[PDB]
Amino acid sequence: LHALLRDIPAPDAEAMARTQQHIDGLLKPPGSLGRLETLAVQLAGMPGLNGTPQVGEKAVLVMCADHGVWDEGVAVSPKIVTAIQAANMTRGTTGVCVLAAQAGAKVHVIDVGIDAEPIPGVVNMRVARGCGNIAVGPAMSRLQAEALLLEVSRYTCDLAQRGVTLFGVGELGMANTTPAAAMVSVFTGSDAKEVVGIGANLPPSRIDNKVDVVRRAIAINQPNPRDGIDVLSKVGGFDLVGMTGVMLGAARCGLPVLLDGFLSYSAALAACQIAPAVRPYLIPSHFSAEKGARIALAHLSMEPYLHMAMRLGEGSGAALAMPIVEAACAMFHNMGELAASNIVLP
Amino acid sequence: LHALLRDIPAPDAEAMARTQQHIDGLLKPPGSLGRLETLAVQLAGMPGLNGTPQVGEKAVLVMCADHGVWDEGVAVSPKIVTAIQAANMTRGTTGVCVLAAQAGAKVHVIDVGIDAEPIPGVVNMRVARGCGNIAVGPAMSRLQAEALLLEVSRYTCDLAQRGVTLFGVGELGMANTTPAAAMVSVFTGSDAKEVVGIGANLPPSRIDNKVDVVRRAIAINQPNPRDGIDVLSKVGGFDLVGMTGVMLGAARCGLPVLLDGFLSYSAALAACQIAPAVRPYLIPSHFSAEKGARIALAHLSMEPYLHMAMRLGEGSGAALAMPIVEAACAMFHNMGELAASNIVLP
Ligand SMILES: Cc1ccc2nc[nH]c2c1
Ligand SMILES: Cc1ccc2nc[nH]c2c1
Repeated sequence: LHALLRDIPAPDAEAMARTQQHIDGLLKPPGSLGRLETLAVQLAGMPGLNGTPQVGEKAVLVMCADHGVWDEGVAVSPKIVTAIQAANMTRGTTGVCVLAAQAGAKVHVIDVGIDAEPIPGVVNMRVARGCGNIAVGPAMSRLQAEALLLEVSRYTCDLAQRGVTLFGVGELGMANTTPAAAMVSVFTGSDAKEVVGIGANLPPSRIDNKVDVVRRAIAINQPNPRDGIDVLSKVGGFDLVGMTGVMLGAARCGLPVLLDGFLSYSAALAACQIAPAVRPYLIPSHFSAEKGARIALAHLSMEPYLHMAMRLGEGSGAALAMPIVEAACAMFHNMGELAASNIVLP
Repeated sequence: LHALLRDIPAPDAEAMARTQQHIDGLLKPPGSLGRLETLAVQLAGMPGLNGTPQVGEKAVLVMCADHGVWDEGVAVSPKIVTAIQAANMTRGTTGVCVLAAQAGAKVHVIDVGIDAEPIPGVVNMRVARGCGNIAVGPAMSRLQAEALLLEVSRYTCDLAQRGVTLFGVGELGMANTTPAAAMVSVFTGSDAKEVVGIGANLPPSRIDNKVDVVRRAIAINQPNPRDGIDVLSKVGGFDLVGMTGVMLGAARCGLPVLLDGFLSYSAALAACQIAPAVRPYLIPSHFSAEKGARIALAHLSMEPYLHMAMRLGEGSGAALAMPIVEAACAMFHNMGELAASNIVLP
């Protein structure tokens, strides 16, 4: 694991200099394509991309798991929805499935801790039948967290071998916005009330209780903010852990990952805390309608491309952003050159 | 023309009610897909769409023309760039071309007033060789404006006959951000300085002069804000006029149009002033990096989906947003249903 972390490659500045120059010569006023240019320069620096902005195959990894905290009444969705939806992920009827297909990406459903029988068709990396209720103790053990990080990481980089060049990350776990909020609060030093949202339509009345849960989780566990794994194991979740795993895996493989929503921002913070080297591989998608979103993105120093007021999860925002990445590539590769048109701009 | 305006159909509320209900039953917490849902409900109400959110063929109309105001030193790009780029539009090497292809849309280059010889391959609807310099008089005559509105309008709805269901609008005209700013200032009642931008990289020193030009244009012409055609003819342009034309055409045809940037917002204001019935057909794309953007969108009451810091024009932002529209459709049509999974949410 430390090995893994050790080997995360830094970006290729040489590739980035060549990209920039090229982009500057395209048929447009310099800098006119704004974020599209920056994006392209960012991809170019990703070692696994071969010195240029490009997109081969695409995949969205969906980490599924249940949470003990569901019993604290923080979620209106019935527990079994995790297991149900997970199965749906197999039939292509879910939102992430629909959007991935539209983007030509492949969805990978991973079971990291669903509280149900195993689902045929689902990748099994099950840690247990739901994680511990963070309200009265840790979600899991440190060893448990590390091992999953390792396993998901590997799975991730291995796909790289089969031609995947772009990952999208997502989750599925009833009541997951709770642990997500606790993480945010902890890494960010933000009070709970400031980052606790409605999740999957929690009624306004029920909020107060959700905030108390978060605070409790924290007081009880005393997670160390300077220790991302510590945080994850204590007030996180199997699914949060898996997401971070993808992030570490793609980074090690030198490839880009598209974040999703608030849950993903949560995992991102943890990943960045664990290995800052991860940062440059990360790519925001949309701006989640979850209350704690601005705080979280600020700490990440990220500005999403899309403003859709989405809050479904599953990696749906991720899938939605993929075309944007392809855009930047197309731009880089297919546009004509100023010089070639005898056009001179000051 | 008044006929045309007369016949713009109102949206279909019955279709919209059925869409909403359907969306509410999909495999997700209600309202979770946010703006994606709203978008879909909006399409459903468009008569030319056949009571459902759908996308057949796609086209981006690019209105090209030169401006007399270029001689006021408001633009660093050489005049001939309009003619050059227009020709490039024919070879598929431009930014809009690259992005449209990525979206599977077809680009239509229309010459409405380029100051050059005719370009083979370019649709000719040339009013003249550049419009009048708004700084010392009107850009054109009212009759000239009306006729073009008519002609572009028709061209537009006619494409509808060949299976086009989604339009994207764009322009090409060196120095066009000037007339665009004047329009904004006029419809919005905003002072010039507040809405005048750097355009295609105008140096910071040169700004002051750009603002004076705008003010002059206004003082001299005295365009009536309550009369969109009046405004267009006076301090607008052939290209601004054409854009508005597309808008009126698609609306009459009962179809959706994706806006582009600041120039497009300009034309939009004019269209809405001319026929409010147009509004509901309009669909924002991105949030232009041009200074006058927020003011303009506020008056339009629109919130772009994309934040890319783009400022190239050509309808590039429009093309970029097309997949989003397809997303909403896919969502509507391909997602599974809650009931079907025996899932009950409060
Ligand atoms: C090169 C160049 C300059 C200005 C432009 N405006 C739209 N496309 C452009 C291309
Ligand atoms: C039905 C349902 C409820 C919660 C969800 N979170 C992600 N997908 C979901 C689907």
